[PDB]
Amino acid sequence: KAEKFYSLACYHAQLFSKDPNTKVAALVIDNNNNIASVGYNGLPRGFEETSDRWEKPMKYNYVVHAQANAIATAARNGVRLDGCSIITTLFPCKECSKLIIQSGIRKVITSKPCKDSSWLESFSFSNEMFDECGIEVEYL
Amino acid sequence: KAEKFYSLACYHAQLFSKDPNTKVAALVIDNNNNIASVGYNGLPRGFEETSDRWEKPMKYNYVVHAQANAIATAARNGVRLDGCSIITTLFPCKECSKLIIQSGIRKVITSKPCKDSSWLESFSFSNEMFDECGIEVEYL
Amino acid sequence: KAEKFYSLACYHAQLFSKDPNTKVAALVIDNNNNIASVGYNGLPRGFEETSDRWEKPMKYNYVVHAQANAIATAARNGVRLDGCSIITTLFPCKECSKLIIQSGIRKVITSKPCKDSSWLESFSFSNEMFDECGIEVEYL
Amino acid sequence: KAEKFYSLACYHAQLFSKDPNTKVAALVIDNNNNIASVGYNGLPRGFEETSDRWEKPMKYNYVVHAQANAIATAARNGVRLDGCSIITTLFPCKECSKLIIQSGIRKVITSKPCKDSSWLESFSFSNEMFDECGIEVEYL
Amino acid sequence: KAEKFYSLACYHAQLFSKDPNTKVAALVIDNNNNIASVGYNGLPRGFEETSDRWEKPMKYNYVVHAQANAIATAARNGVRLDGCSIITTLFPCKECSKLIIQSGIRKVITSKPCKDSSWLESFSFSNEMFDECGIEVEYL
Amino acid sequence: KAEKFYSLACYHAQLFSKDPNTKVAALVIDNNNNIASVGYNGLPRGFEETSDRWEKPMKYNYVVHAQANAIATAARNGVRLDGCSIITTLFPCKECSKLIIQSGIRKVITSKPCKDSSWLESFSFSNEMFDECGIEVEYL
Ligand SMILES: Cc1cn([C@H]2C[C@H](O)[C@@H](COP(=O)(O)OP(=O)(O)OP(=O)(O)O)O2)c(=O)[nH]c1=O
Ligand SMILES: Cc1cn([C@H]2C[C@H](O)[C@@H](COP(=O)(O)OP(=O)(O)OP(=O)(O)O)O2)c(=O)[nH]c1=O
Ligand SMILES: Cc1cn([C@H]2C[C@H](O)[C@@H](COP(=O)(O)OP(=O)(O)OP(=O)(O)O)O2)c(=O)[nH]c1=O
Ligand SMILES: Cc1cn([C@H]2C[C@H](O)[C@@H](COP(=O)(O)OP(=O)(O)OP(=O)(O)O)O2)c(=O)[nH]c1=O
Ligand SMILES: Cc1cn([C@H]2C[C@H](O)[C@@H](COP(=O)(O)OP(=O)(O)OP(=O)(O)O)O2)c(=O)[nH]c1=O
Ligand SMILES: Cc1cn([C@H]2C[C@H](O)[C@@H](COP(=O)(O)OP(=O)(O)OP(=O)(O)O)O2)c(=O)[nH]c1=O
Ligand SMILES: Cc1cn([C@H]2C[C@H](O)[C@@H](COP(=O)(O)O)O2)c(=O)[nH]c1=O
Ligand SMILES: Cc1cn([C@H]2C[C@H](O)[C@@H](COP(=O)(O)O)O2)c(=O)[nH]c1=O
Ligand SMILES: Cc1cn([C@H]2C[C@H](O)[C@@H](COP(=O)(O)O)O2)c(=O)[nH]c1=O
Ligand SMILES: Cc1cn([C@H]2C[C@H](O)[C@@H](COP(=O)(O)O)O2)c(=O)[nH]c1=O
Ligand SMILES: Cc1cn([C@H]2C[C@H](O)[C@@H](COP(=O)(O)O)O2)c(=O)[nH]c1=O
Ligand SMILES: Cc1cn([C@H]2C[C@H](O)[C@@H](COP(=O)(O)O)O2)c(=O)[nH]c1=O
Ligand SMILES: [Mg+2]
Ligand SMILES: [Mg+2]
Ligand SMILES: [Mg+2]
Ligand SMILES: [Mg+2]
Ligand SMILES: [Mg+2]
Ligand SMILES: [Mg+2]
Ligand SMILES: [Zn+2]
Ligand SMILES: [Zn+2]
Ligand SMILES: [Zn+2]
Ligand SMILES: [Zn+2]
Ligand SMILES: [Zn+2]
Ligand SMILES: [Zn+2]
Repeated sequence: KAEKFYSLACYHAQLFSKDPNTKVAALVIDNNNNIASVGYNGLPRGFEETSDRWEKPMKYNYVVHAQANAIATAARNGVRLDGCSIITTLFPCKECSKLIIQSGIRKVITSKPCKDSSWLESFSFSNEMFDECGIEVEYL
Repeated sequence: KAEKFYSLACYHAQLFSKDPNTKVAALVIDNNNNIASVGYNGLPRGFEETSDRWEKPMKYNYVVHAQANAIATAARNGVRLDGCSIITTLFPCKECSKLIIQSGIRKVITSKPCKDSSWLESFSFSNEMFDECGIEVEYL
Repeated sequence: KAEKFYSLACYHAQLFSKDPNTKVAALVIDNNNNIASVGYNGLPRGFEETSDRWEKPMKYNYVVHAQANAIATAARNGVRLDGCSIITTLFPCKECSKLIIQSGIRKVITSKPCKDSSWLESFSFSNEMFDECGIEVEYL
Repeated sequence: KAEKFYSLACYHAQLFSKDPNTKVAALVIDNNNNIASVGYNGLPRGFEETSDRWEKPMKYNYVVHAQANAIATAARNGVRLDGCSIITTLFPCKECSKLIIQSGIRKVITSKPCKDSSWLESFSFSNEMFDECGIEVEYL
Repeated sequence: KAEKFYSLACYHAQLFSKDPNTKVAALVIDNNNNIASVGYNGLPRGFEETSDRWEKPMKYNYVVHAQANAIATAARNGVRLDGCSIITTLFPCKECSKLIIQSGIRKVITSKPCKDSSWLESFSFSNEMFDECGIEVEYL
Repeated sequence: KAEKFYSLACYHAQLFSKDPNTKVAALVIDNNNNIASVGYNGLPRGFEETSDRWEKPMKYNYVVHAQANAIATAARNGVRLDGCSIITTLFPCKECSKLIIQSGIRKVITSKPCKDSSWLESFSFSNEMFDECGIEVEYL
């Protein structure tokens, strides 16, 4: 079932993300296997999504990461994430890892990141916080 | 009443924030003047808060901004932030401004930032997004 | 966006439904485009899903329709469906149409059923109730 | 207390059900003895309740069973039924038994059905599913 | 329908209230005619209900009014009473009228009190607050 | 942390209570240290707060105690108080103690009342109910 939700997350990113280079999605799943929240990378709701705003490097001033978006969207909708799992198409960055912990998510399910030395430091900080704060990491 | 909640936010930061240099808090207030969520700057819940982890520059690897924390805490608790106002002791950074929009908060109430040219760019991006996405900014 | 959610519904049915002949799913979507509930056709939760129980005609004694399941699952989870839309891979039967009305769903989005005279009566009753009770039907 | 709620269910059916032959009601009660949801047999909300539509056999095209209605009404209102008990004036049919399981109700309290051979098969299927899926049946 | 709910309230009081002299109940009904909360007069939950504690005048040290109980029970269960109506077997006392206003209830439905000069002052204060604060009073 | 919330309660009363003699506030805090509800002593919402209505003895006809207000406000907002703690600037009166029990609050945190023989009876009844019903009292 974890793999089926991961497959759905991949499809979500392909269908909904407007990023022209890299589409990312995350599903927050509760203990009854209900989809509590969905995030995908994008610009803020209602912000005019011009071609110029989605080019690099300009898009980084406006874009929201998928996992951050899943959490912020749950706050908007008033959906409780404490105890849930997050199934994401990309292992979280350092800042999203903090928000994952703060939202009460207890488990991250994703694929193993490709070896990239520029991300080793960030990856190490995320896993240090996850290990200490009780967040399980499961790689498909 | 906005000023009374801002006063309470200042007291919240002084009482609860462990940052040795700068304490920050934010109250998310609904349309019935109920406190929907509180954030303050800090390390993730349960992360060992050693002296070394709170020193600069190391603390930036672990710290969560107050306004981000208010939103992530609402997602943990399942509290609906759509339509609420956020009363904060510090005008939000560019990334927290994105999360504020995504959480459905409609209004930011704070004090006017001091002139700081290193923050002009960030301040301009936050206000560009707020203006376009319908977030009112009110300075006390 | 309606077509993207319909595509996801089709994928949901293919991934999760255990019916060996016909897989059905339905997504209940709220006015902020959040997935409030998912249903797919299946046997009751925890009921032993033997090969014999999934054969015809025996499976009809135990199977739950996808749209009924979406509504019953929302009641289990305490998710409010009033005002939502249901995007389904199959136009609802007469009994599911009643439950759709009772759950407060205001709109059915699906594909146009193929001409089948054995279902004309049922289809006519569903649309009579939908028309009178204020449920919009939209065909992709 | 179970008998007092059953008495109230009987009164609910007599007061609210428009069926001219048989009035049915069900109360879904949580573990704090709060009434989470009420169902009674009837036509869909807002459907014109003409004399012709309530005659037999025409009414079966439009009527909703009380226990199904209790569950669909909870989905409309966003009331969590997981772990609740359902106190009903009539033992559930095969289809309502499926929905009871799917809604997370853990216990059915009613009176013992009168001997009726035409319902033996249905009664046997309901109890087979209840026994296997963990639903307790208590007869007053 | 208001009269049918009032009839149910009377039955609730007769079935559940342990007061040996006067049994009182109140139903808080939302705009979809769902029973949001029930109160009846009684001693606090789990307090040993001895014969001595239910005698007069001792019982007044421990008893909770039905309408107060309906509101406190909703707070325990987390049920939103804003905009609801309260259907009560007895017109509220001065203190319960305050709590009714504070809970967001917008309408009181009951029977007309019998002429009792010892209650004229209290009745006048309740209606002064109701009139000014926007609470409609409807007598059956 | 209990003392920090008590300090905030004192500030809440000073900022928001309009009583010219004695300002009272109470914070209901959940097990994640989120502020579930706030009460302070005052007149009903929207009632014209004239100088005459706030004088003694007239104000007692209209005023609501802080702890009662915290509970009634939670019912208005639909916030679950079961299992929470109430941190109050004043030990509850006999009637508020009943409502505290009925709302599911499990713990009262306040300062020790000053010796006042006119309140001994009331204080004794509150503590008798708290002891029997499982409410812990903690004095700072
Ligand atoms: C609906 C939805 C949006 N989001 C995020 C993605 C984007 O950053 C932002 C808005 O999504 P968009 O798909 O951009 O939607 P929009 O409301 O901006 O409308 P439009 O199609 O006209 O652009 O919110 C989620 O993370 N989860 C959701 O379920
Ligand atoms: C309780 C609470 C915490 N937070 C944030 C602040 C911190 O970053 C984090 C945890 O707060 P801390 O005060 O650090 O609490 P803790 O659970 O880590 O316990 P301890 O006192 O032993 O350290 O969550 C909020 O933003 N709002 C809240 O209401
Ligand atoms: C999780 C889930 C289940 N259902 C329905 C489908 C089935 O009829 C029933 C249970 O789904 P199943 O996929 O059968 O899951 P299960 O809990 O029975 O476990 P197992 O995999 O061991 O069989 O609930 C939904 O409609 N929506 C949902 O989101
Ligand atoms: C209010 C309510 C309705 N129902 C069901 C019964 C019916 O099938 C349907 C609507 O109930 P009805 O009593 O028919 O109410 P209505 O909204 O159709 O209005 P009218 O009196 O003009 O007919 O919903 C419940 O199961 N539980 C409830 O609490
Ligand atoms: C269940 C319930 C209780 N109450 C009130 C009535 C009483 O004052 C108090 C508890 O109700 P009681 O009927 O006394 O129940 P209890 O939990 O004390 O158990 P026992 O039967 O052993 O005495 O809560 C409501 O107002 N509404 C409700 O829905
Ligand atoms: C907002 C709020 C009010 N209350 C109580 C205090 C008062 O008795 C009542 C209303 O509070 P007031 O501060 O009087 O507010 P109001 O809505 O009457 O507006 P105004 O300032 O014009 O008078 O509700 C709480 O207990 N908690 C809360 O969080
Ligand atoms: C690194 C990272 C990027 N993203 C988003 C930001 C951008 O929209 C996109 C990456 O764009 P890029 O591949 O052109 O650099 O993916 C996430 O959602 N999460 C992450 O962890
Ligand atoms: C800039 C900024 C900092 N903070 C936090 C991060 C740090 O804990 C602290 C600033 O530390 P510093 O003053 O030593 O740089 O304030 C916020 O919460 N929000 C903000 O917008
Ligand atoms: C007709 C219908 C069937 N179904 C389910 C029941 C069965 O599991 C399956 C149909 O099986 P069949 O194609 O072998 O008859 O689809 C629905 O979920 N909704 C419907 O409206
Ligand atoms: C068999 C059954 C019927 N009903 C309803 C449907 C009809 O409105 C009524 C039975 O009508 P009848 O007695 O004329 O056949 O009771 C239920 O609510 N639940 C059941 O389990
Ligand atoms: C006056 C009043 C009494 N009651 C309760 C308190 C007692 O249990 C009972 C009255 O008892 P009595 O008739 O012996 O005086 O009714 C309410 O619930 N609401 C009210 O408004
Ligand atoms: C005794 C008591 C008073 N109060 C309020 C009622 C009045 O507004 C105020 C007391 O006014 P006083 O000090 O002039 O008598 O405090 C509470 O909120 N809780 C209590 O337990
Ligand atoms: Mg957009
Ligand atoms: Mg900490
Ligand atoms: Mg199964
Ligand atoms: Mg009707
Ligand atoms: Mg009792
Ligand atoms: Mg006022
Ligand atoms: Zn990230
Ligand atoms: Zn920030
Ligand atoms: Zn169907
Ligand atoms: Zn049935
Ligand atoms: Zn009263
Ligand atoms: Zn009091």
